[PDB]
Amino acid sequence: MWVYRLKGTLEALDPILPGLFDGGARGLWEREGEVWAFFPAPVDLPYEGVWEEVGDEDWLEAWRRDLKPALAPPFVVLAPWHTWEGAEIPLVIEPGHHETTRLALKALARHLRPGDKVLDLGTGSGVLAIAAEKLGGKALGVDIDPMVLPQAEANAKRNGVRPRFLEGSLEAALPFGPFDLLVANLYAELHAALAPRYREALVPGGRALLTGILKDRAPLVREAMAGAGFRPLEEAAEGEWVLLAYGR
Repeated sequence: MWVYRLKGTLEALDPILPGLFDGGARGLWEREGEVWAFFPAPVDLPYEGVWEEVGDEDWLEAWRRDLKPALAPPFVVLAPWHTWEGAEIPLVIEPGHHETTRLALKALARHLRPGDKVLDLGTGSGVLAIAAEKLGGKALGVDIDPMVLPQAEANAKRNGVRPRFLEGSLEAALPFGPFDLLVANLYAELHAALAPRYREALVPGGRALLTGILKDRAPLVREAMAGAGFRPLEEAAEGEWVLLAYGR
């Protein structure tokens, strides 16, 4: 579809709106002092607006404009352009809406202590490693996908903290270990396979917070972790997603 952009408020352009509709406009939006009228294709209009085809990028920007702060106690996840007046700890992330990210942040605050060394396995946006530093931890975030690291570093800088970010997996992290706590938002089957190595990555008495786990697959993880010698410490879920916390 195409957009016909006109300068002015809906209130100001009220007189020509019927014209846009008769002209075939299917949508109208007031966007920062402009009125955007949406059509299947450009048509001849005397209002002196400007035509432009709508693309995926336009959709992205619109969606982004509609985003609002997302609570995830004790934190609040904010877009870089968001302002926040509350008491919760700000986590500014470039567009935290996932159930698993919420479960992990909440569990992190409980199991993490100031001065703990943290491994955030599959760091992605880097949100968990960042929150770890905000809580007073010293974190290393790793991901097998290099593409995400630049954005992770950018997010970190925006939050005024600096965790270490690195390409790779668990093996790539060991040199910087052992760690006091490992947080991993992956999936049931992967956690199960890594159970033995999670134990090796943590100091005695260390913690493992696992999420990205679907309820009907929870048993797989309880079984692999017990088998690896971990004791269960906490369970929480949101929707069909669960987080399992263990002690080593």
